[PDB]
Amino acid sequence: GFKQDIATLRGDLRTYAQDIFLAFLNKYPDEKRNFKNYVGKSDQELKSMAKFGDHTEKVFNLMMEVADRATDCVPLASDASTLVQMKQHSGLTTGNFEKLFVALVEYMRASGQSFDSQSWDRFGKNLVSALSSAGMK
Ligand code: FDE
Ligand SMILES: O=[N+]([O-])c1ccc(O)cc1
Repeated sequence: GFKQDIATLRGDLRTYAQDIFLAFLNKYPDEKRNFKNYVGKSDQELKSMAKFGDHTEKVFNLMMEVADRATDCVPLASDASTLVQMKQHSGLTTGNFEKLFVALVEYMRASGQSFDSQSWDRFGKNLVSALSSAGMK
């Protein structure tokens, strides 16, 4: 289930973080707008960019803690509050989270592994909704 999925992603987090984030950028190429230095690079080059590898693991480090503190795929309102505030997110929509979660779900569904894809769908939908209540456009 969802709890074992957090343990699975954490056991190889930098490769899952990178492969899921690349799935996202490849599904939603216009999403590179928010990351201008990622444009004009393949997946093998992005992996070679220090901040790509660092930022994508740190995103995933956070997402996995929020997942871990969730109950029944419902994040802590305190965790949506932290996210909306961030600093980087000054410019960021719930749309961009929904997109990342559509990418994450398809990646899970397409893998040979027993990921609880429906739970991740639920989680993203619920994180979006909590970000929308904590004051994200
Ligand atoms: C679209 C999108 C989505 C997202 C999501 C997310 C989640 C879930 C979580 C997160 C977190 C974060 N962010 Fe985040 N995000 C985004 C975006 C971004 C950007 C653009 C930035 C800046 C950096 C770079 O990469 O360049 C960030 C960013 C970020 C960070 C750090 C890095 C810096 O800036 O310094 C962190 C930790 N973000 N995030
Ligand atoms: O997954 N994410 O939201 C990310 C991943 C990498 C990055 O540089 C910024 C945001």
